Amino acid sequence: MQLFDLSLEELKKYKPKKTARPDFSDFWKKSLEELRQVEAEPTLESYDYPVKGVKVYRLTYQSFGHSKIEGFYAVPDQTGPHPALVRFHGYNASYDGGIHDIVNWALHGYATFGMLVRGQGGSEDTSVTPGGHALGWMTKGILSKDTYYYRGVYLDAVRALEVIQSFPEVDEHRIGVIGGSQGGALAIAAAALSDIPKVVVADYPYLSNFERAVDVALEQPYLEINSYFRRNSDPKVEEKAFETLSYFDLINLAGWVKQPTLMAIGLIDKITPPSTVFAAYNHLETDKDLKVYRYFGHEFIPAFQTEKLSFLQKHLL
Amino acid sequence: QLFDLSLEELKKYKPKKTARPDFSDFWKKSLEELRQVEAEPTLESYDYPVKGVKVYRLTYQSFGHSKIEGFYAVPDQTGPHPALVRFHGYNASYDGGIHDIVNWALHGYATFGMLVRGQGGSEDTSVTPGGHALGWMTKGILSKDTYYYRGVYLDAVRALEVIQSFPEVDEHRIGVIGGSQGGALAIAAAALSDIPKVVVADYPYLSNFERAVDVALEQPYLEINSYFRRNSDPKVEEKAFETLSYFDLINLAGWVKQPTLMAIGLIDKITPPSTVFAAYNHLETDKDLKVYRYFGHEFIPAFQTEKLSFLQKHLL
Amino acid sequence: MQLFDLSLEELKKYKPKKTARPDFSDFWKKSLEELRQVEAEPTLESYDYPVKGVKVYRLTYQSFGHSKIEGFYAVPDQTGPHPALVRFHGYNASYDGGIHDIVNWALHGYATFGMLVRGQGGSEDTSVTPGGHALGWMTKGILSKDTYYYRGVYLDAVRALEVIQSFPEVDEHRIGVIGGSQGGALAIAAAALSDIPKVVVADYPYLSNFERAVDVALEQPYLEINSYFRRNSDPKVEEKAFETLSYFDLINLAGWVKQPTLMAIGLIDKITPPSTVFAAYNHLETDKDLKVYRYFGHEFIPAFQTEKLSFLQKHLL
Amino acid sequence: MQLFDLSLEELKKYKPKKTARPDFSDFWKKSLEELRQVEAEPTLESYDYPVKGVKVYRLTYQSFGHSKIEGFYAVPDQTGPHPALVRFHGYNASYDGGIHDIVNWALHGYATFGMLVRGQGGSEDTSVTPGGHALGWMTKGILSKDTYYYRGVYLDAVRALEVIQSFPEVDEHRIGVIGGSQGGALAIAAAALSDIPKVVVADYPYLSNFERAVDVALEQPYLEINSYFRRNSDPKVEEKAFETLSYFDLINLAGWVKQPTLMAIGLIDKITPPSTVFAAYNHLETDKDLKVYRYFGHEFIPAFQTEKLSFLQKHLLL
Amino acid sequence: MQLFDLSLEELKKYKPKKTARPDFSDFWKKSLEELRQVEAEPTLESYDYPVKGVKVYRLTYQSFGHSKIEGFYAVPDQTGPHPALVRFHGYNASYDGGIHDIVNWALHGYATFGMLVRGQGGSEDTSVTPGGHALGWMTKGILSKDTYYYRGVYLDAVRALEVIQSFPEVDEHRIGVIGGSQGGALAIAAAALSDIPKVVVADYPYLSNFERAVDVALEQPYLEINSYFRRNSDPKVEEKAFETLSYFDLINLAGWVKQPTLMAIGLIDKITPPSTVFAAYNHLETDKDLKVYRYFGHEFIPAFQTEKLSFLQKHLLL
Amino acid sequence: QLFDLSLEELKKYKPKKTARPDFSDFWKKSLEELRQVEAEPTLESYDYPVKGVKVYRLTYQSFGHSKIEGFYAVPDQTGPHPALVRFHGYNASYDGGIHDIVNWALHGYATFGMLVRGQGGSEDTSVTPGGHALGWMTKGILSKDTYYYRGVYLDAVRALEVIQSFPEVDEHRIGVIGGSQGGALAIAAAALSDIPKVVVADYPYLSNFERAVDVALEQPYLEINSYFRRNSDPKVEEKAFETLSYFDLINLAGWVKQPTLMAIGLIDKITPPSTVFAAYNHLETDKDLKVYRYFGHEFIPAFQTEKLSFLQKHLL
Ligand SMILES: O[C@@H]1[C@@H](O)[C@H](O)OC[C@H]1O
Ligand SMILES: O[C@@H]1[C@@H](O)[C@H](O)OC[C@H]1O
Ligand SMILES: O[C@@H]1[C@@H](O)[C@H](O)OC[C@H]1O
Ligand SMILES: [Cl-]
Ligand SMILES: [Cl-]
Ligand SMILES: [Cl-]
Ligand SMILES: [Cl-]
Ligand SMILES: [Cl-]
Ligand SMILES: [Cl-]
Ligand SMILES: [Cl-]
Ligand SMILES: [Cl-]
Ligand SMILES: [Cl-]
Repeated sequence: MQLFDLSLEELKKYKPKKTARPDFSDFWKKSLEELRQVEAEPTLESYDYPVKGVKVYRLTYQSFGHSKIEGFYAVPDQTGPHPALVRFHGYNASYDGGIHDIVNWALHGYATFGMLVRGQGGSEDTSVTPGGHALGWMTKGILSKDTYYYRGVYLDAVRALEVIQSFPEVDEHRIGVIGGSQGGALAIAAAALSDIPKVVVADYPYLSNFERAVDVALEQPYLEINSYFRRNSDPKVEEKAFETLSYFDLINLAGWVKQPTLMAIGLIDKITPPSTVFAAYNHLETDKDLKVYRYFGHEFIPAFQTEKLSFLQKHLL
Repeated sequence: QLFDLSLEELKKYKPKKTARPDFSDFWKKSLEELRQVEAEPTLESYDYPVKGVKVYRLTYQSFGHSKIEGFYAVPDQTGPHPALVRFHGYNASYDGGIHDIVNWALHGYATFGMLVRGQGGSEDTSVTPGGHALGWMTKGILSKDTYYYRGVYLDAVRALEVIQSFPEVDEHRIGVIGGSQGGALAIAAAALSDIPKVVVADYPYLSNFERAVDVALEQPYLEINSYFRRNSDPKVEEKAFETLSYFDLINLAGWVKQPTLMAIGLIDKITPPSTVFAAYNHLETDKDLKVYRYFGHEFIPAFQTEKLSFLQKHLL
Repeated sequence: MQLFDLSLEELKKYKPKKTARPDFSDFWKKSLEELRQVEAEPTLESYDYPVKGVKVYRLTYQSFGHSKIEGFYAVPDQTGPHPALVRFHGYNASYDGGIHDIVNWALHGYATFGMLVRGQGGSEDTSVTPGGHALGWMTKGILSKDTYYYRGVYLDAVRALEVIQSFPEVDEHRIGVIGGSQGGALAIAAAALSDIPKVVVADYPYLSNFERAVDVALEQPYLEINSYFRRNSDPKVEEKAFETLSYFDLINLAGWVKQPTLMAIGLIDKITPPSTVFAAYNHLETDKDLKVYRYFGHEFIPAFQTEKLSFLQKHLL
Repeated sequence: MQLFDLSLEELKKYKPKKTARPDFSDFWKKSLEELRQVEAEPTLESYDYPVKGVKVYRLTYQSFGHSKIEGFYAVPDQTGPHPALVRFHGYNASYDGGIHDIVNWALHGYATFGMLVRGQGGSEDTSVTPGGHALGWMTKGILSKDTYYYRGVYLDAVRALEVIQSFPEVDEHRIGVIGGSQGGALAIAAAALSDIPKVVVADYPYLSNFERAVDVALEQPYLEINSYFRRNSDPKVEEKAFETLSYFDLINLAGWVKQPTLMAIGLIDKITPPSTVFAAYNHLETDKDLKVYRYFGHEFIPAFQTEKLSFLQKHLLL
Repeated sequence: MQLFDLSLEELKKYKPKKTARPDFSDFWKKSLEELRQVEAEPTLESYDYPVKGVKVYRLTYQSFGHSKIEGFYAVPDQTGPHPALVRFHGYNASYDGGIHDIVNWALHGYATFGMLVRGQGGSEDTSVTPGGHALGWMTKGILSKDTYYYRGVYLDAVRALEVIQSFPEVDEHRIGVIGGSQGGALAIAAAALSDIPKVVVADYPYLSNFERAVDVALEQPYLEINSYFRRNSDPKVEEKAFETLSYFDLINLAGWVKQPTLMAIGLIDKITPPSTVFAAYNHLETDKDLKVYRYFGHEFIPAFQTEKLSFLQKHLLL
Repeated sequence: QLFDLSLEELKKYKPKKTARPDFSDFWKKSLEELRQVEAEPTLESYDYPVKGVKVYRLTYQSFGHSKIEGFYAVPDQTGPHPALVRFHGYNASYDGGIHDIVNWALHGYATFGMLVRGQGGSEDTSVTPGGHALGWMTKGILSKDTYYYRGVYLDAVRALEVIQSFPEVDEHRIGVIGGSQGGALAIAAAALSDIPKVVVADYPYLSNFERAVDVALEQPYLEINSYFRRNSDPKVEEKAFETLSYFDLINLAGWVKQPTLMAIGLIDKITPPSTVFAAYNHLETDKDLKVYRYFGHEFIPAFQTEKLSFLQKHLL
């Protein structure tokens, strides 16, 4: 592929005005309160996996809307407490719960839980579908911040941290949140809504600068929003949709992140355009660093893996 | 270009039903749960730049207490009028297909375009049991009780019950029509309800799943393939296909007693000819399948005439 | 896909200098005169169609070059006079004469005639092919305004209006011309050459700002011109071709339109680039309005249908 | 691209039943007669070209429907008579009259004329457009053999041979017709309608076995027919169309070819499917040979150029 | 994608006749002898990597043609001997030496060496380029088994095993060879030429049933061969090329494998078509098993990773 | 379609040279290593169905003792004849481009189509130091001494030395021509040898690398991008570009003193207009760049006339 978004020089300076409504923090305050009203009631069931030195489990817990969230949980097979990681998977990109990577994270020394995102890689989503929406999760319940798909997801992410930190074999002071694109977005959103995480690693975070994303993205899933408007021409629906999205946009959440953060971005990424990622990064006011990779897009970036491992090792291991 | 079975083979393609022993029992129970939900329909007039037709926004309660909607256009003249319940295609509803609904009314039919749950409109209260591929095709696929289309099919039946209750509607002249997903709902509705008089289905979807996933070259059948890629458990595949059989047209076709008109393009890559012939060949009723060599999953002009002529003859 | 032409802000101000030669109106004056010399001699043959309340016919008439033009003609089955519509189809986009849409227009209350464009959806084209040209109609007889394909077409469009208005069941004071792409172009061209039309509706009009179109378009049929030049490298051939096209370019004809006009444009339209459509719109000095649709391209735009029906209803019904 | 049509074993045996109507030869007899009624009145205008040893001209002549046909004509700059070639270009594939190739053919020793196909690479087409048709020339006037686009084209091809052979610097007994795709079809059609040509070279000939082509081709321009039917659903239109096409189908003309013929075909050709080309070849009853190239499609095949040059050299230059 | 090759029923029975020439084993006997003549002279240089419990090194050694082969070598940071793995990467698919995966393999308890294939993911290739060839490595030196690209590669693979087993911290009786596509092919080839490996894991092995692959494959890199023939039309070149390829074709090497073998194949794999993989599998006469995945292609198959980890654990780790 | 800098900008695009301080020293040493290899050319007649031309297989020894080949066609008449050394495009040589070589001879030019190492033919003895992206673009890219094109450029020069030594060849009327990669070799040959009288380069490749990798939308420039994806080490990228500068046309152009004719299509995605104008704008010699708005990386008929006319004027 090739360069397409703003020049690197412009990207570094790209910092769009926040779109957060006056009731932004109030919405998250209320949302967190509804989550708190749901007892976690976590369950742990051992799971066989052909690995030595790691114990794998299937973890489930109750979250927003009384939804049962799941994911594999791998723990180093040695005395703890262990530093932990809550890993979030990409949009519709979870295969068999990403169990093999979860196990490898545990082999690296981290008690790791790969929270499966509602209705995607796993987990239950009790939230009702208010009405029509484009193919996908991007616009489900988009006409209201209370019904929006990611409201439950973000909360599940926070609840995931609360459950993990409660584990006695987990060192609550050494918990990191990581993920790619959608996963990176959940990581950042979790760090913004909970102070449990110590550090944050986000690979080309998704759900960022929506109003620009729909005009710059050249591939799914941002375009699901575009597809949604094509099916609902009502001008008010568009205003409303973007109004809803602002409550979940990383450029509005970034400011709450106080944890050391490591981000990555490929300049030829057509799914999460550089501009939208730099936008999130430029709204972060915390110990941070953005690794830029000229020749990579929305994919695994080997050089960034080293960075990631090194960063987590330094702050947690 | 041509790709599925030859036309000669297609005419003879009739795969063994995959219906489980509790097939009709499942639908009997499902219809019963629907019956337990009062329709409580509502009608709100809706402005539209047309003369001779009155448009409304119709809503009603269905399975799972979901609120189903759709525009309802009625010829602006004394009834009773023959009616049509039109079903839209998969993720293919734009602005409720209001313009086509209105035109159907201009053709003389009191028409209701039922919006399919979470797609073109309507509420879907059914919970998402677990992970599934991007789309609706695999939502709740691990159980016939939780499967996406269970609610949809019931909404379709309820739509007919609501429409026929209207005094301006001639209950004896109600037809069900639709394209692909819409065609599948039409056929499924006729199989579960005797309210419809005739059925028109354009290259019906949700048919012969086990073959569709091996022949289709485009979405949305492949959503199932994507689902299995994400859940390699062999039991998950057995289960999924077990679930799908309760909604597969080749198992429902047999219950259709209404005159039925179908269409199929031989280069259709979304609803492969074989899967459509399969549904057609399982129908034991007054039927006819219009084959169009040079068309695919799209509007077929020649079939519109056929369609208008068929509906006119049985309803107008 | 995604945005690609000039920004919306720029589009609103895009008004390229007319390319009309000094003999512009003289060419059309002469052309109209040659048309006038051909007796219409229209014929009406009833045609069976499964519809109630509408009578369909096959209408044919003689036009420029003694070509026999055809098209279905649907009339509300009630006492007239009826408001009428001359509908023009898109480039190579006529299927079975667009009869189903013609009938629906009649059901909406309009005596409608879908003029089939020469050699495309129907009708005879007696104009000779002077020499080589690219695959398609875009460059047929392009080396001279007298031989150019659209000369006959535009005249057929005018003649269509003359024939329809002559019908006793047609209210000559309530005739509108409509069409999409090529059809929108014929609509606008007909209103510029004839004062018979009362109103004009054009969906992303084609044949506009050719010199820019060949540099911005990303799909057919504008690129047929590009293909033509690839096959005739002679620099003079290119000057000549554009010289010819200027006599049919909407930016040069728009100024003659005095009828209320309604236009539409999708910002991601790659066939008739937004710039070329805004160009035509910005050259119109009449009661006008351009509906912009951010998320649509060269296709049916539901929201615009309402606009269209509402516009025609207000001016004709 | 990859293999897709019938297996090579099947292709060699593929010989579809002729689709020629009972008035087939009568149609061509009448058609040739109408051509004969139009005086050629050829004209020759010298044309400058940066080459040594060759004289280039612009050649024009009157043909069917009084259409003015053109094309460059290159002649070796030495005393004749010279062996000649009438080269036909591919569908919508003529750039600047293919002048550079015409000149090279002359450098190879052949007085060469690249007849430009009506409305495509050049030449005038006076034939009227009866009615609607798909984008392209494939379906123009397809509802009647008298109005069909290629009627004039085929006749132009024959007239081209008559004009060329009349030239004193041309050895009428050493004239070959060559072409690729559409050009190969015109070559074969010209040899079938005129005995002027001595030999024939056709690269993956087009306009062959229409009824199958529309079901096997995966690219233009055969699919123009498919597009046409999509726009005219009337079943009678399809019967008529194929009726018309049969009068121009190579499988029905091949049998009249008596000249030595050399053909080529790439097995991954998606424009002129192998089956449709083998069909034309298998209907030829004359000194013939079909060069098969497994790894090539609808494109220039180097190995076949050698074959071609060698074949022409043997039958004409030699 | 979608199904396209032979049906599963046919695939299970697909076993093409070997194409090995009469001097097959003689060629490999001589080739191994030339390798033996090159002293390994391995070198080990520690390499920093952000991991705990594993020591990483850059390993290099001399192989066929005195080429210096490299790759990262990760070892569990605990007392050995350790079971080992020689991992081979896919065609042009090595990024930064696949170091992250090498380390993870070591975390699973395996002393792992990711041999970088000549000129691809790393390593030196001293073999000269005899002449023209298609873009890529597939046809380099294809006109002779002595000059063919993979001759050196296969030998590097065998040498890799010899070097690893010589390490004192490596349990020579618990060495496994694994790889995907090209990597799977090297794994199988190494087991066929060396008895050092105990078990073999090959994910949809490449370099198998060449003569069919070039007719079934729909993506690179098999088609490089097709591209090569397009550029060298000489019929003898094709005979020669396939003659050369037979000495490296898995269907001819499979028979020498005596080690327990685990293979995988996606039925919609367009790079290494199912038929070509079943062909290699059906030529294996040893403790074997082929995991078939209906919905996967040429990619990472999660279900097969479990199979793989479980298989290696059973035969090596525990 | 248009995509690079505007034509107005292209005419002014002249990027700073990237030549290292040892630029000419590298080429001086390189030419010296070539000189140390005796040409030892061989000529073997080759049958070809043509009249008036004699074809031969020509081979000679070059840098690294590599045996370079190519067909050589000579007008079958008394010489001396003007000559042409034709270079083929990247991976674009089929059967040695023999048919074109013959046609060039028919136009009156003793022509030799040098086959580029390992591509259209010829032997490449240069070792592969290490890993590199699929293709020749990055082979030995970590050092100017090992880089693929070092041998190629020298083979080009050696080709001229061999041809001019032929008695039937008029050493004062030798032109070098080629497209893209071939155009680049032509220009590089004219820069390193004064044997060529004139130069014709069709949209020359290997030009302004640092921009090419950011503007190109097709192969083979992107091979470099692929290389960096496989070797993330930042130093590897600095080194690679350091290597490439020794072969970049923007750094060699200045040495060209021969009349030069270039062509460029404005929609060329393989050799972007900017990279070609870059090479052109670095030429300080009798020159001319033919711009073709509607063409890309392909045969441009109009330019063929230009080309034939230019060569005729300077050589015939
Ligand atoms: O369904 C998957 C199962 O088959 C695999 O064994 O372990 C991971 C699960 O997600
Ligand atoms: O070049 C790579 C380096 O950047 C990475 O850090 O380690 C692996 C190497 O291959
Ligand atoms: O190998 C080729 C040969 O077969 C052909 O005849 O002439 C050109 C050569 O390159
Ligand atoms: Cl909603
Ligand atoms: Cl990407
Ligand atoms: Cl489920
Ligand atoms: Cl013209
Ligand atoms: Cl016709
Ligand atoms: Cl070789
Ligand atoms: Cl694949
Ligand atoms: Cl290197
Ligand atoms: Cl290009």
